[PDB]
Amino acid sequence: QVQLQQPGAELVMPGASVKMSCKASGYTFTDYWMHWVKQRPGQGLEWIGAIDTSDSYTTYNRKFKGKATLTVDESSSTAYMQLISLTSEDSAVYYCARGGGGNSPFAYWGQGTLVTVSA
Amino acid sequence: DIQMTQSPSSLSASLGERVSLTCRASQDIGSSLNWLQQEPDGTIKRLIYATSSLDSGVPKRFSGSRSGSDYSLTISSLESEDFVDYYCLQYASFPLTFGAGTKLELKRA
Amino acid sequence: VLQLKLGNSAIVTQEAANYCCAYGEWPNYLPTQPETATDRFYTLKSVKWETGSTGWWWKLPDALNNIGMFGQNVQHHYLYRSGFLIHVQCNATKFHQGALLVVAIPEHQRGAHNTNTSPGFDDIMKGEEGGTFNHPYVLDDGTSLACATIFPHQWINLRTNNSATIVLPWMNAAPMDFPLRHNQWTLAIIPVVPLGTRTTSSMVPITVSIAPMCCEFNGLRH
Amino acid sequence: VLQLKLGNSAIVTQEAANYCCAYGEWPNYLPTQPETATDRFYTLKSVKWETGSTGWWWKLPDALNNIGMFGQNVQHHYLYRSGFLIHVQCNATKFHQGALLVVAIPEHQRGAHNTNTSPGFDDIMKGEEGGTFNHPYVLDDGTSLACATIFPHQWINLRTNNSATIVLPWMNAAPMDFPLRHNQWTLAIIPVVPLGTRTTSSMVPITVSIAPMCCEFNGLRH
Amino acid sequence: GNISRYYTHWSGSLEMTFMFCGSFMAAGKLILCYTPPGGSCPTTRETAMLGTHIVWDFGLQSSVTLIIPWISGSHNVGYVTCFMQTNLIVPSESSDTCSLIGFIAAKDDFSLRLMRDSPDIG
Amino acid sequence: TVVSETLVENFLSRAALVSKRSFEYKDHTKNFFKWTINTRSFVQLRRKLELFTYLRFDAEITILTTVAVNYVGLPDLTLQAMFVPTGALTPEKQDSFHWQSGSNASVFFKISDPPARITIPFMCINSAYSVFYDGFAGFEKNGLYGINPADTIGNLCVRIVNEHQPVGFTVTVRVYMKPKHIKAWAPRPPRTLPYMSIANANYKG
Repeated sequence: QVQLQQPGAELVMPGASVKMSCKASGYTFTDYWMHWVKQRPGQGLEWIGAIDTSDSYTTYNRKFKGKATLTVDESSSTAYMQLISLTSEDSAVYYCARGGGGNSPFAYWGQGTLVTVSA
Repeated sequence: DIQMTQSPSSLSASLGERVSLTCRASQDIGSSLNWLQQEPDGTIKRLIYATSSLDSGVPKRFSGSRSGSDYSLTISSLESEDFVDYYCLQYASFPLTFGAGTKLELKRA
Repeated sequence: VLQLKLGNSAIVTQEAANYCCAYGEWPNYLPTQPETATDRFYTLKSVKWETGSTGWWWKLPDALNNIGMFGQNVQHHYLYRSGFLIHVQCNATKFHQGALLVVAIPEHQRGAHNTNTSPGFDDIMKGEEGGTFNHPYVLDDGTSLACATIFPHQWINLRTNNSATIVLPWMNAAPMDFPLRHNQWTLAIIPVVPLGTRTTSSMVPITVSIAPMCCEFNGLRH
Repeated sequence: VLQLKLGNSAIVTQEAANYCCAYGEWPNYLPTQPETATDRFYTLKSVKWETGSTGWWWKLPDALNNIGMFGQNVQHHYLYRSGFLIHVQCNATKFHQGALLVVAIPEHQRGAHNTNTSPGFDDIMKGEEGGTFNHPYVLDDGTSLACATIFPHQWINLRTNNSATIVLPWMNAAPMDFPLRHNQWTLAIIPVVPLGTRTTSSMVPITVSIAPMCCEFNGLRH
Repeated sequence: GNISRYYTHWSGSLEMTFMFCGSFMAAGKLILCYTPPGGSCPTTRETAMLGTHIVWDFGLQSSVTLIIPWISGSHNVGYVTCFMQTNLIVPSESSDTCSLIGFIAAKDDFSLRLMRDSPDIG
Repeated sequence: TVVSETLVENFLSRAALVSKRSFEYKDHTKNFFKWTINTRSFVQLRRKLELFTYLRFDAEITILTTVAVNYVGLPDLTLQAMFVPTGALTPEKQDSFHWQSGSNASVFFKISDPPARITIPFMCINSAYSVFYDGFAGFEKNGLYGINPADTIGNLCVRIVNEHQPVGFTVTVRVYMKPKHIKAWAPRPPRTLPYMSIANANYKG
């Protein structure tokens, strides 16, 4: 009934960075948070940021500050991820979670995308 | 950022032989913690949240306990599909951080 | 019309009389002083206030972390106790309508909507940039805006007075405090009544000035 | 700005000084009194004044026949003598132009156009609703409006003063009069200069207040 | 209100302050009336006039001072009626919609007693 | 229909239960509890104290002990209530000496007797307690938000003096706290929205 979908890979060269789609179904999208998790092939889990659905309020990491940009749409009940100036260093599998009032949990996850960049 | 120390980073065990993984935090996060199972195919699934509380649909073999300075994840009986990457996370305060992790191995010749 | 001259600078302001003293007291000295070094009003960046503006908040001394001469003494010394004189002047014509509530919230604990996760360091201390109200009706701390008038406040109405002057003494449990850690006061501008105009969208600028008057410093280092 | 407080109520008004006393006298007592019972200003229904508005008239006490507390004593007692303080305040912006002549006509005999038939009871006494000038140039009595200034009057100009205050003492041949029969005074607002505006049609409201100050009553019955 | 919910018996005189947040050129007048306990709530206008009332103008006074005489309650009495005296006159450049903000405070005779628990858990 | 009691001293001072715990005791062939005695747990006293910013008061702790039955009869146990002030590290090697150290204040009371009543003085570095603290814990630069290390009263530690008694009875302990000499500053707006967590001010709505 409830799941998350983020299919595709979308490999890209530097000079521009691809923007994620995260779509949710099975629950009211306006009443729940949206999170993001980055899985690096070097077994890094490093967390990206969280965005509120109602407001545009976001939270970003120190090392990821100024890079990641979060935006959501309540009309399509989806979530978007906007990066800038990706280089050959950044590669990973992107995830998007939900949360909620209690526990703000990770319980539901996506399939994941394969991002491989090269010069 | 508040760092989550997960040890040991690796272990080798056979079917059975219950083993608990202990995480330590430099600050007090309260009763708020989450455990995540990471499958080799790339799909992450939650297991244990808020200490004694567990997920509906996950078998009872997964359990947890707290000595009050530490957070422990106890598995009663292991299996062949129980080899994954376990991580302890603190959702009590931003930013959310991830632990070191442990890769379960099987004793062979 | 009346210019308020403090230090080597000054700003043209409305006639200042019977200014609001927070909790009926003024920032006296603790029973060197920066009446020269760091004195003059520090004008922050003018925010664009539109019809859909929820509000803005500047913690003290969060917006002052690095500002002019005062930005040096923040990380320079060990402790301080400082008063604040806040003058918020909003310039507009007689054809604009609206209301702005300038209130000082002592010891403001922020919060988040529909989650138990506590905000991080970058979310609390934003520096000079300042934040924006997520839900100004609940003040973001969980309380109600209707009873929020218990604090010191002044009313800016485009009819009567377009400016406001609030004086904040030193409010703390300790005689001195840490510059980069604890925020004693909070400055918040709450647009209870939104903007309205003949045109679909307009822009009303807001000027904010803060004077760290009658303060001290201890623990000289660096 | 100055509020005029009479009785248990009051109305925000312009500064009241050197008010017009009709024929240079004030309504003194005849050589119980309603300084409490029937005292406060009774505000009539606000009339919509447009470009093609000829005018309006309220006879005294025709509009007061049944109003608030005063409506009880009209049919209750046998005779009375009452003064009147009339304050007509017309609120408008600085972009509206026009002129309003507020004049009190003592002993006003109305008339009809091009007929010898005398008006009936419903045509003379209209109660609170009030009438409308058929031909305000001739005042409807056959006289001329040019020389109509001989009565007590004040000028309401959207430039100088937007309000007017006229005090009418007791004018009668007899010391007392009949409530439902004879009308001593008449209140008339004459728009000598019509309305004009950028838009084709606008609406300018007019507020009228009448205070039966310093009166008496006799012949208690019912 | 929030402090009185910790108590039961409350007796004292209240006060109401109204502020007009619209533009400077807004014309027109209003009416401000109070209803005594069991006071035959006004149908249109004149019924409200039989009690304490004041005519308030947008141009002259920008604020309202209203003293209400010593209500009472413990464990339909009062009311406040507001109507349109005349039309709202605003220029072409100003917006058509204005608003108001009501205020309430307590006088020096307001008294409280008999502490209890707040009915609102959250 | 139709200022003495309105004072702050009478308003904030009332007897309420800030801790409720019952340990299961049947056969052990341990038994103890410690808690930080904070006002953020009990929901009615929390919002009661959320009205004010800084508070100065002396906590008055009273321990009420009741024994239930899971006819034998109720024996009289001897209980020890020890207060551990802030700054005392707790390396618990139970069955040996920390509890009995003469530094910490302890009190002995039986089951049948007037309830043990002690008055904790005002222990702070600053002038008064901080209910609303804007900042972070200590200087860690990212240190915990919403918790001030400057104000911690301590932990209330209670155990039974006697050894294991062969009964299946469960001991219920109730701790009431009535503050005295209350001084208030900077009143704030009440919080209508429910409490999601006691660690911070987050709201749901």
